[PDB]
Amino acid sequence: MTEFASRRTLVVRRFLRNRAAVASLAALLLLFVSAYALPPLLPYSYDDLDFNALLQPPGTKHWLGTNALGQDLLAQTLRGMQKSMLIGVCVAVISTGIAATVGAISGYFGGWRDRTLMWVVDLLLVVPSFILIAIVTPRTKNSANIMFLVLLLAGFGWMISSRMVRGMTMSLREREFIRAARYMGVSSRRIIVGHVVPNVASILIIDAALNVAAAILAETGLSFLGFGIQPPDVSLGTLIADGTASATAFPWVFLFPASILVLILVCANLTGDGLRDALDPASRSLRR
Amino acid sequence: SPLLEVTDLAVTFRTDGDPVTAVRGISYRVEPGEVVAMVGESGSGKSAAAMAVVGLLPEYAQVRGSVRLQGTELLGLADNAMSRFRGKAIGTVFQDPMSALTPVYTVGDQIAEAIEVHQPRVGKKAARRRAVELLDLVGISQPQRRSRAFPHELSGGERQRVVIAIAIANDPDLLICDDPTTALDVTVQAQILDVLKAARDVTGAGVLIITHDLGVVAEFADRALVMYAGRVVESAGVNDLYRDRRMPYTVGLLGSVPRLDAAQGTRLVPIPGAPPSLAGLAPGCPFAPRCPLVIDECLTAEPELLDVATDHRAACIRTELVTGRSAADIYRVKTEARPAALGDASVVVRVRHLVKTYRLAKGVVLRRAIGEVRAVDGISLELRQGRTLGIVGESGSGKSTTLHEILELAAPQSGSIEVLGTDVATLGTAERRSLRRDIQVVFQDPVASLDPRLPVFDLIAEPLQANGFGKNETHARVAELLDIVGLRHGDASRYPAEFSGGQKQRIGIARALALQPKILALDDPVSALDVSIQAGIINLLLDLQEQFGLSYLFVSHDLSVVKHLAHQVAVMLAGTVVEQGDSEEVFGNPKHEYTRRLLGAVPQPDPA
Amino acid sequence: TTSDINQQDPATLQDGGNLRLSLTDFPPNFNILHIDGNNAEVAAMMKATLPRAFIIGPDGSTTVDTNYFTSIELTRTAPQVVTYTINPEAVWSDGTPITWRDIASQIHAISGADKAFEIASSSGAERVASVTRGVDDRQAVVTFAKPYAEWRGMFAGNGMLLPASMTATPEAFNKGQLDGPGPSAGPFVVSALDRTAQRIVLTRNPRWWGARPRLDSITYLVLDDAARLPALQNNTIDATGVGTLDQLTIAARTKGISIRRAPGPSWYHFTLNGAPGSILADKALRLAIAKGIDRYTIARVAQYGLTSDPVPLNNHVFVAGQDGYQDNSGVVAYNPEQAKRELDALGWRRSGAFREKDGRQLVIRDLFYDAQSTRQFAQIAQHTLAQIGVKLELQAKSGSGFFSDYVNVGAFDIAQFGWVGDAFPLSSLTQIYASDGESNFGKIGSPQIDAAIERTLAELDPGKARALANQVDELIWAEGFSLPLTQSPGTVAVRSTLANFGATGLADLDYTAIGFMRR
Amino acid sequence: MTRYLARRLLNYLVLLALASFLTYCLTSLAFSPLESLMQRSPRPPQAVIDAKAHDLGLDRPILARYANWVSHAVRGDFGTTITGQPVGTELGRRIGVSLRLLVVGSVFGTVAGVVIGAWGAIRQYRLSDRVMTTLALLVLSTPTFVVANLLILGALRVNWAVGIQLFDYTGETSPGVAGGVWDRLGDRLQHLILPSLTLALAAAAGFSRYQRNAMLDVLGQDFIRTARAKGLTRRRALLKHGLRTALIPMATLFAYGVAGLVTGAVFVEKIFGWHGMGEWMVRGISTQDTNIVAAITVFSGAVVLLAGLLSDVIYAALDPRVRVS
Ligand SMILES: Nc1ncnc2c1ncn2[C@@H]1O[C@H](COP(=O)(O)OP(=O)(O)OP(=O)(O)O)[C@@H](O)[C@H]1O
Ligand SMILES: Nc1ncnc2c1ncn2[C@@H]1O[C@H](COP(=O)(O)OP(=O)(O)OP(=O)(O)O)[C@@H](O)[C@H]1O
Ligand code: SF4
Ligand SMILES: [Mg+2]
Ligand SMILES: [Mg+2]
Repeated sequence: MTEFASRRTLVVRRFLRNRAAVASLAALLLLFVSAYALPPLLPYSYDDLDFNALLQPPGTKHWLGTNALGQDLLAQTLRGMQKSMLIGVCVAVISTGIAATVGAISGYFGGWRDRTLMWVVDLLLVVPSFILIAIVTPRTKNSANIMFLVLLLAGFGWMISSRMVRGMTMSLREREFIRAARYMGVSSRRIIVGHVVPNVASILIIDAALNVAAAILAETGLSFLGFGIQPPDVSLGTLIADGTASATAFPWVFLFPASILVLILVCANLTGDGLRDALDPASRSLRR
Repeated sequence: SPLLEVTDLAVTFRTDGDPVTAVRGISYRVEPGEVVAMVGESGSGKSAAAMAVVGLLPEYAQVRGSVRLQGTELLGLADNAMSRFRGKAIGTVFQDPMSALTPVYTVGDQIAEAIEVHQPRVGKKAARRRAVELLDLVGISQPQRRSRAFPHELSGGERQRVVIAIAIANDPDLLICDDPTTALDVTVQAQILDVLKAARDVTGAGVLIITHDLGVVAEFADRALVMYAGRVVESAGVNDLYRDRRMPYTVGLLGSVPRLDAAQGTRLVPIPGAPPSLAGLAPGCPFAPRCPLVIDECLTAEPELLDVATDHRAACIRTELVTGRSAADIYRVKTEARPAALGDASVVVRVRHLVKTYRLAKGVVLRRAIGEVRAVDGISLELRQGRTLGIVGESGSGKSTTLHEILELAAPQSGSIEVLGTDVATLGTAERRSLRRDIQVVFQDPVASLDPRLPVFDLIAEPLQANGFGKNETHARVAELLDIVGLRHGDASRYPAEFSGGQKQRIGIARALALQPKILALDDPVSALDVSIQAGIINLLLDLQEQFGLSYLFVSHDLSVVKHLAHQVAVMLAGTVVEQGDSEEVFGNPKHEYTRRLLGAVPQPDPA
Repeated sequence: TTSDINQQDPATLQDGGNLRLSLTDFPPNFNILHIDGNNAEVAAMMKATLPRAFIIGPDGSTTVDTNYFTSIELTRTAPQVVTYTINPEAVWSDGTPITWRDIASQIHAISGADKAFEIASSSGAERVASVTRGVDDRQAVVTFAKPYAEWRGMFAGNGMLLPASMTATPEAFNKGQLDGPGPSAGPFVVSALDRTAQRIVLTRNPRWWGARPRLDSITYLVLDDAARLPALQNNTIDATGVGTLDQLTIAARTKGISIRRAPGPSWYHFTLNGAPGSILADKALRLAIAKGIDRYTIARVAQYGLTSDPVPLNNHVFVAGQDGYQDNSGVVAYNPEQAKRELDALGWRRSGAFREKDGRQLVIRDLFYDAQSTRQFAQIAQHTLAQIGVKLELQAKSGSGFFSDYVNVGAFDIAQFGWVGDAFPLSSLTQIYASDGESNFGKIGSPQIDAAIERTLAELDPGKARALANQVDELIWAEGFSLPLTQSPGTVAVRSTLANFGATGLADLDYTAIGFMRR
Repeated sequence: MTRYLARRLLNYLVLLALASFLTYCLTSLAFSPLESLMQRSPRPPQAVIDAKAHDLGLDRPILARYANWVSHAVRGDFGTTITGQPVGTELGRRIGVSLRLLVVGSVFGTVAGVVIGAWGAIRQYRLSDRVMTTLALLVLSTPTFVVANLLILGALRVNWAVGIQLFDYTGETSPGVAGGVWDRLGDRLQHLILPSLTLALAAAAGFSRYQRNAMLDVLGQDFIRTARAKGLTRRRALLKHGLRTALIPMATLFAYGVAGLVTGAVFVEKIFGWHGMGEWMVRGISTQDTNIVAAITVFSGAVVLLAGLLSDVIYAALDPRVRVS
């Protein structure tokens, strides 16, 4: 050889020379660390009730104000981050992975594989997962719920994306380079993960980025109807759910947890843009 | 006022890495009743100068020069201003005909849209009617039936003729056509050049044509421009250049054409060396590294175009020596056919009574049938081992269909296919995959067979990493395949979308010559390569068959290349093998009154 | 006074107008004596259209409704015969006179002697011996099998009088008015049910013999709780209930509407599980855990901006505005040093964090549903009990299955839900605080309690019955049955133009006097 | 393709007939219909609640209950709620209401979203895109209660500044709307302004990101260059050819935006006082009704399955290279 570089080496080099997406990956993963390093640092712990200071605007002892019960809002939202960010990232990853594999397999192969996979997908769309999520979610307050939640949100969140990917793959599998790869002996999974997924990857990324926020807001939609995570344990979704009522009268209670969600989605979108530009060779920004 | 005038044009694409100075300061002009041809080596900047003149270069092109159409300096006009000329005064034919057509509109719709842009009072009924008329004038068979054919449902030559029709839809005042005849056989390109001549005589419309073959130039063009390493390198009349060339490069290039008066073997002589890097470009004449006449003065500074005769210009500080001498004299290099030839006659492919048929339908959702295309009508083919079979014939006559019926190793529609002893139907799935280890292909459209999201290294290495090669062999083979075809190391990190077009075709050849298969299927493998570079590919293919005993299925519209490397040929018209046999009883006398016409219509490269 | 309605003389108001209110669900059944028909708001709407025997004052005191009955009296009281007489002007919507047969048919329908009727409550008709005809058809004499102290509440409060045609056979009761009520006899009549828009319109009764109402119609809009305040904010409805300080703030700072409040009858409580086997099967433990919970801080925090001087409820029978109310929670006063003293002198030693009897830790389970609105009391009680050494972990149930899965089967240690006070409160205690009552979900009781409960509702003296009710209340405070926390404040946000309408408390509105202020 | 229809109609009939078996059995297990009777201060005597249990089945084997249900569910008898009200007529009412609420907002939302995303792809990192991108993410990361409540705040300010009530948002028609045949349409369109704005903001925000990412792939291709060489302006070439090519992944998103949202607009119909198909699902769950839920899954399946036929049809129309169906 002399200096031959694979495709993923080039992709990594191209991704880390877009500084917006580099910065909004360090930020995304440093406020995950700060959601655990900080709670054992700040004055007031969560679930510490100050009956002297009920519903106070942000100040000196309470940097982000208090709650109706007097709980320090900053500690509360940190603990909410701990649970809600983990669930958001996990749901995004699992939903995108399942949608990608199901859509790619069914779209690329056709025949009985397409028919049975879309049979299962259409079965999962018809049956109302809303009851399965409205009744199962208020069962037990532990990691069990975070787990059962992702299993249900992730298991009943990928069907639409799978249809989208299948549609794109039916057109992609009629290309000329797919035929060439088949003519050269490339196995049907090297074809998929090396030619189909990268050429369909510009939409998988937006799926992951959007599913982060969608998963975090699914557990607030639950709390609006009376379901969802129960009082004793706190998550960012429940904090927003308890804030939207007083979003006007007492803005801080709603604003600070919600601004955290806005920041999370903004970073998860800038990083997605960086990767999308990395995988596309005709990107205009990387033309120095 | 001249119909076109370019001065000091220069294009330097600024991609991620060293900028590539494609064009460095050229200048020419075209007059209304005159055709100017731009010949040159592959990658020398011709199709970047073309897009610079027209104005459709990418956002990172960084053009800097002066181009004026009819007094109007169009290098800087807004897109609105440069969309009143781009269809009515400047008609353009692009190099790649496949990617140039939107894949979701019927070809009749595309031609009709081109018509109705610049005369919006025509309508839709009349616009589609006249677009059909254009399809017939160009020469596509079943115009009415084929007008609603999405571009992926056309041959490689019909798909190019559609682009030609789009260009000549509005009778423009300037035709910038880039190799407008690489996918058309002799007897159809005859009439395509005829309609271009009609646009020259019935109208004005000086033509700037960029071709890689020289017979077309010898009879169509009026002046010639030889372009090498960005510079216009030799300029003269077409008749005077061919007999009084005075630039070492044009001496090596004009004397390396296929001869058509040769036999099997006959290693034609290419120019010895490698193409310039076009990035570093040490001071002096860029052809100095390959020049038999290079001296130490030739390296100090780059020579400019100096007058040597009447309307004759050569960029060469010593040409008085080149005067009169021949290529065999200027280039003392001699090529002789003395290889370790292997002779055998065991069948490797045997096609019997193959049939393939396509359905024709109209509509958006219902898709009701309107006819059929009998792409193949019962051919009988037979290829020995160590020999080549040359498939020639009319464009749109099933040549590309048979090549891809054998290659998809499966039971055909209504025939029998036997590759390397097997019956293709008798195969399972694991025996088939093991079988396609010695059989490969070069697709007719080389850019579409390479995906855009993989660098060049991963494209070439992809075959020989699905068949068990480590990354010390995968790398030593790619490093040696890159220089066999004439590419450069450091192009292995570039994506296929940023190559010339003859470079994209050499990538697909390199990808096919990995794994040294026993049968190599070539679908016009040297069509967009220039005369000198394609000579080294043929010399490579010929010498790689004498030893290792490879057998090629070679289909192409150049009946001179085929003369060199075809033991047996099979003329194929309308989907049937009109004539076949060894390429002496069919090239010598043809006993059928279409192959005689095709053999008698070849363009002779001597202008007189 | 406990009532705040912006009283005005009716004659100084407008002679028209359209009061527009809101419900939370379209009434499935229109019969108030049916299980699917009884409800707080459905009965509240029907009170404008149906007869009622007594008018309950601001503190629950009752006086005879002259518009329907000329005189209701306790005649002979040896078997407690009660005599109702109707004035010769009351007629139904169809035009037939109101006679004794309506009373007889209704109280036979709810007597429970025929199981086909799906009655919501018996209301003391179970004790009625027979109903006969008095001097004429407008007089009914109701004879009781055994004395019933709470007899004025048979056709009063939440109970009305329904026509004899709609309570005469099981079919008419259960499905007679599934899709619109039967005849009415009151100041208004319902004459528009828009089941697709879910709006009910009540107009003036053409044959109403009493005072002529100032309004012209009343319109009910089925609105979700999220739409209730935005609809009031721009002239769509002109009365809501602002339960939370949030809605209170948004409504208070809105021009044109004025918030008026009066203590409502509904309240909250902790219910202890004294079933044999739960930690709290011993009386002393219950009386020591309850002496370590601060109900005053619970009240003051959970009613932060809704009221000034937020206090807890201290009575199991009556409510703050009702008469006969008194503070009976003197045995279970807050002071926490005595809880520590008693738990030490009872066995549960302080092992570092929480008290442990023998390896077993003093750990209590709290079950509440409706997590958002009642997390407030679960979390304050836990915080104030941790300082004694009692764990009290919170188990927030969904509320879909709360009673059926946990409360009725006894799978709890402390359960918190709500009761509702009534102007006639004695009937509910023989079902809640009796040993065999069907609502004694925690199985705490004594024969003393039963012997006193079935002695209060046997005294035909209106005041002596209240004294005996307080005896029963003092007894149920003395065994840690439950801990009433807070009774809801009746903060309603009404348009400032409204008059004679607002937050009434336990008292009832009259509908011929509510109207809009002139000009 | 008549043969294809003969295949798919059975392939969907079995699917529907089995999905509305799973739901009936699951809800028969999970639901406890009689709890609402217990969460009542005057708890009905035990006798009349055991009687109610026996009245609506609830003591028969679940398979027998489903057999009875489907016995006359095929002839339009979709049953009866826990309170005697019929289910079929209410089904009709609710689907009508949700149609009238959703069509305008959703169709304009997706049209606007396609335009905004395509515009943001052409100006990839310019100020116009940066602004539009933050706006889309802001909308997607807030609950719709908040977006709609902000709309209500603004509308109230406009009403209180002009002095006339020109924004009436709650309900579906003016309570007590008087005469007119036109003044009826004026009232309906007056009440549709804010619900449509909420739905359109959500739809445009969601669709623009997908459109942007789909268009960036076809931005730099060659057929756009040849379209421009015909004589088309860069703007017109990009739209007419690039956007036409880029729409293929969005066929699915839309065809499922015809469905799925019928029951997912619950929060838009909460604030504005509309009643259909989002209220009814929440009511079915909260009241523990299996007939309501079954009658809803039947219709929602009948829509989400005929949005899987339209989807394949639109896919091979939008792209002729998919020789699938
Ligand atoms: N978009 C691009 N980005 C970067 N480099 C490019 C691009 N297009 C062309 N080049 C480079 O410019 C040089 C000349 O390109 P061009 O296509 O003008 O050559 P050409 O003479 O037309 O070749 P051919 O005759 O094979 O078509 C080549 O080195 C090529 O790799
Ligand atoms: N998918 C298709 N549907 C309908 N007709 C087709 C399809 N593919 C090819 N054809 C037609 O079949 C005929 C055979 O074309 P083929 O692809 O064999 O090219 P060819 O004969 O090699 O032409 P050229 O030499 O110009 O490449 C042509 O007329 C073409 O229009
Ligand atoms: S200038 Fe010198 S190096 Fe260049 S072609 Fe002429 S002789 Fe050769
Ligand atoms: Mg070129
Ligand atoms: Mg071909």
